Amino acid sequence: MDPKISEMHPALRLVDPQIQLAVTRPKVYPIILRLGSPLSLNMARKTLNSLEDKAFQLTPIAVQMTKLATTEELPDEFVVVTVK
Amino acid sequence: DPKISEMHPALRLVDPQIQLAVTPKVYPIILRLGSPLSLNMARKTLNSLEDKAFQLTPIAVQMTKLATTEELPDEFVVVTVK
Repeated sequence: MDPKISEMHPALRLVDPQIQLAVTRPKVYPIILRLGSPLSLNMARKTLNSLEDKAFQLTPIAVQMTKLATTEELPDEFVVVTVK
Repeated sequence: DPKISEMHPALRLVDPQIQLAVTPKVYPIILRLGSPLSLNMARKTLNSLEDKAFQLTPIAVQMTKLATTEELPDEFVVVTVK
């Protein structure tokens, strides 16, 4: 039990709404992280569709995150991903 | 370098019922878990003047360790946990 949402342990962060979780049920949810550890995101694509010479390219994506000031900033529905 | 089947953390494909929406392109997720991750759906079930309550419901999502690169989709995101 933490004194406020901007100061939780581990930190609570909203992920930039440019990245959300899609669930087929497809509905899109904001992601709240509980950051028990860092994580990273890479976009990947198979560039050659070829059994004998298969190639993938990856690009790291910087994930902007927001600290919340009050529980008014928590949406009505969202997912929580708890790391570590 | 090792085959898909030799890497730690293992590459896990997440149930494609759960994908990452990026801006609305949606992407299958590959997880590499140095540490455990959990996923909960949250719903505010109460908002009075006094207090808020959120119901959290675990999603135990199906994952598969990949053994061949052929199991990899044409496009996907990789989420690596430290």
